[PDB]
Amino acid sequence: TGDERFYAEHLMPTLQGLLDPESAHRLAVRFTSLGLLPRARFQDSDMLEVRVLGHKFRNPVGIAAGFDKHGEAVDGLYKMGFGFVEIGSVTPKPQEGNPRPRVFRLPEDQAVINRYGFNSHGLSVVEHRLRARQQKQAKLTEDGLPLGVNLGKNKTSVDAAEDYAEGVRVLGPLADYLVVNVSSPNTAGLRSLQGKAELRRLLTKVLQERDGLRRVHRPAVLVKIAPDLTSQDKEDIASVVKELGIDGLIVTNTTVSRPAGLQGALRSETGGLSGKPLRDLSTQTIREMYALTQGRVPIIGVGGVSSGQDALEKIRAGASLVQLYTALTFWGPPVVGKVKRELEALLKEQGFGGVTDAIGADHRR
Amino acid sequence: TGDERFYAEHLMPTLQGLLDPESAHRLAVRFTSLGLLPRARFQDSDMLEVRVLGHKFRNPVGIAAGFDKHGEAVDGLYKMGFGFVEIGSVTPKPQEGNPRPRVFRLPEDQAVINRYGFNSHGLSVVEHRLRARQQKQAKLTEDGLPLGVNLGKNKTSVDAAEDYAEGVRVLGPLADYLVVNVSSPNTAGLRSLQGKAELRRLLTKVLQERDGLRRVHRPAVLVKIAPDLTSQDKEDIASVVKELGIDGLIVTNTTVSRPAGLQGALRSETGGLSGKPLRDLSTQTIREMYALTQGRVPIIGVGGVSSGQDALEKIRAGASLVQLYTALTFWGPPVVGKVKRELEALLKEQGFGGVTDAIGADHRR
Ligand SMILES: Cc1cc2nc3c(=O)[nH]c(=O)nc-3n(C[C@H](O)[C@H](O)[C@H](O)COP(=O)(O)O)c2cc1C
Ligand SMILES: Cc1cc2nc3c(=O)[nH]c(=O)nc-3n(C[C@H](O)[C@H](O)[C@H](O)COP(=O)(O)O)c2cc1C
Ligand SMILES: CC[C@@H](C)c1ccc(-c2nc3ccc(Br)cc3c(C(=O)O)c2C)cc1
Ligand SMILES: CC[C@@H](C)c1ccc(-c2nc3ccc(Br)cc3c(C(=O)O)c2C)cc1
Ligand SMILES: CCCCCCCCCCC[N+](C)(C)[O-]
Ligand SMILES: CCCCCCCCCCC[N+](C)(C)[O-]
Ligand SMILES: O=C(O)c1cc(=O)[nH]c(=O)[nH]1
Ligand SMILES: O=C(O)c1cc(=O)[nH]c(=O)[nH]1
Repeated sequence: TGDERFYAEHLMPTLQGLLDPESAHRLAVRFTSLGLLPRARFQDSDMLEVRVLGHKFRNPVGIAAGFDKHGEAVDGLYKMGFGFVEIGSVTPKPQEGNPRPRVFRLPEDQAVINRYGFNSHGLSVVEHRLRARQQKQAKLTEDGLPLGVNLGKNKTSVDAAEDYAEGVRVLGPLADYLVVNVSSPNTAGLRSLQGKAELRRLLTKVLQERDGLRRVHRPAVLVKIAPDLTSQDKEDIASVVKELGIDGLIVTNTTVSRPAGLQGALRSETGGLSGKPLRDLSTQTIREMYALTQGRVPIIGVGGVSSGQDALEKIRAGASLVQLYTALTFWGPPVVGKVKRELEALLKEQGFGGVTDAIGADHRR
Repeated sequence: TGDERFYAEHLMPTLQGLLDPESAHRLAVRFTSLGLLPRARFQDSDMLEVRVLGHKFRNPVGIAAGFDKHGEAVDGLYKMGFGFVEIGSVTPKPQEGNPRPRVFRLPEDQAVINRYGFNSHGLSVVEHRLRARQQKQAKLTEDGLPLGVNLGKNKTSVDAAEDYAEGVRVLGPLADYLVVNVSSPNTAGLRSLQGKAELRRLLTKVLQERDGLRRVHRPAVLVKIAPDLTSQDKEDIASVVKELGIDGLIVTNTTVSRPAGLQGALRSETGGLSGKPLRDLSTQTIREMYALTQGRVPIIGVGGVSSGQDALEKIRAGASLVQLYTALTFWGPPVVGKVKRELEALLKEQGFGGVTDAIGADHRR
């Protein structure tokens, strides 16, 4: 907590004052991958353990996709205290993404707007990087620290479904779960894959490919959705998920909306908005998807989590696990232990024996 | 905290299971007014004290209008640990309000929908009730526990401005601050008084009447606004407030919106929605009004506050004081001490010397 205060009040604001956010991002990935951070002090208690998606998670707090896009910092992220790590999005071929600048801080809103556009080292590079530590990961996974891989589509792809199928074939065998990212606001036409008929065709193909993998190399498949869906869109997704036996949902990606009240000078930049202004939009989307799937489909809740209260609100709304990203950029590494310690305190205060007991609790009130 | 858990987990859910919400409301007012609650244990520290609106507030946590509509429970509310009490809305003549049922719980959303329609004992009854304890209130106020009076308009009023003027004349001399409630979603035509030209005419008249009161009986005047305003509406309110020297704003009343994701069976009932689903809508409205008024106009922040984090988010967005109501209905009296204790902890954790230092802090980031 002295550490928490030092990072939040001194170190992070200073780094943000010195570097543009993309440079700071690159440096953070480098520092994390070199293990230069001291190992997090918080010791995960048994009440934080969750069993879902065919795996044990030592704690329910993960790092969201987009921080480690290319799988370079996975071990340093576990060292920070994350219960699970998701890398990506990874596209089949390497691609540069959008021209710079393409990421913007909104400090007054504790938010970020990004339009990276799936900058990716590509499947082949990431495959080799993961293969180099594959057995180390197998041990981590067995110890309750799973790895997720988030798949995207190349900008010039003439067949979206084949892009995702290729990712299943190449990175599926290296992942505990795969995410079909059909919700980036930064690749033209992508979010239209959330529509009923596309989504059914796409996910049938993804699931066929996944089912074709050898048993020990067969990941769970999750779909990551936008916070900007119509009620019709959400009903349709819920129906397809149940029809096909999709293993879970990630709720939500960034928003293309700009909520009333944003103060940052850069609020009108094109891109997806993340952080505090997204928080309750995400929570409400979790609540809706949990109800539509009858609580039978595991949800990873993401968007604006920066405290134990934020985490518990998403868990009570229906999330089995949560992720954060934007909070790390403002508060630094100590935010992980902060969220975990506050979550444990609140679980006890509200009479929950553990995280598992709190999942979807608001729906039973 | 054992008390907190008993109320939240046992007592309150049991009362809610036994009584319709209007009956429970009536019983709560009666019990509070009889002092039947034990006096709250939390001792207000100096870091919670705020000086604003020409008064000292021992702590920044108030009870919002609509709980004690007729000024029957003011002393019992201070006993609960509220730093200030707001009664009302009070209409010039007595009126029954809407037919029953007119209030609805949404337990799955931690929300309420109400359409009371300004049920009021009227000015004359409330005047006598306040006069009976006027000197007791003068001492409370001097000790840092001010009283606000919220004014409404009768359903059949042929002249809204004169309704508010009458309230200023009759209850102004008994109040530390008055609130011109132009934001009830439950009286036809009322919210149109938020428009620039009406509002200017109305508030000029209110301020003239207030200025006509003797110095020691001259209250601050605040305007309470909706969370459903357009950007144009908010710009216009900010402009009128500065043009006329209005003393403060109360942000916000209940919403006529129904955010995506509401789960309660009663979500489609007509009325204003309060509680958790309103929280971030309110916070964003505070953020916007603070910026539009350059931080020079005190804001009382209200909508979905049930924790110290909720309170601090509104303070950092620009609120000098906060109020709650809906949280009390789910968590009971211990929620007041809970909010205060958590707020104090968070202020220390974030390096604020006191509440005053945190006011509008997000705008300086
Ligand atoms: C800079 C940045 C890059 C991102 N890249 C990706 C990505 O490649 N794939 C993806 O599925 N989500 C991506 N996201 C979205 C996050 O995974 C997460 O859904 C979103 O930011 C909400 O969480 P937060 O508010 O905690 O940041 C990115 C977010 C940010 C801020
Ligand atoms: C049952 C009920 C009655 C209310 N009556 C009034 C009222 O008479 N005047 C008023 O200005 N606001 C009234 N409100 C609004 C509250 O003062 C407050 O602005 C709103 O409920 C948001 O706060 P909360 O989420 O903490 O309840 C009422 C709210 C509720 C739930
Ligand atoms: C790994 C070192 C710690 C101290 C660290 C953590 C996060 C950051 C950081 N990461 C970002 C990632 C993505 C984006 Br977009 C922005 C950042 C920023 C930033 O806001 O500049 C920071 C500081 C920098 C350093
Ligand atoms: C004053 C006694 C304490 C224990 C108490 C506090 C609040 C309530 C209460 N107040 C309400 C006020 C307005 C509305 Br609308 C509803 C309530 C409810 C309720 O949800 O039924 C309660 C329980 C009941 C008892
Ligand atoms: C036309 C060239 C396409 C190759 C794309 C390059 C890989 C993506 C760039 C990510 C940034 N990087 C970490 C390499 O510096
Ligand atoms: C036509 C009769 C108008 C008189 C209105 C009565 C006062 C408002 C009712 C509030 C409920 N009460 C607390 C009295 O039971
Ligand atoms: O690469 C990006 O632009 C990106 C992808 C994504 O899924 N979400 C996001 O906010 N940005
Ligand atoms: O009496 C009511 O109906 C009422 C008034 C008000 O200002 N706000 C509200 O939600 N209800």
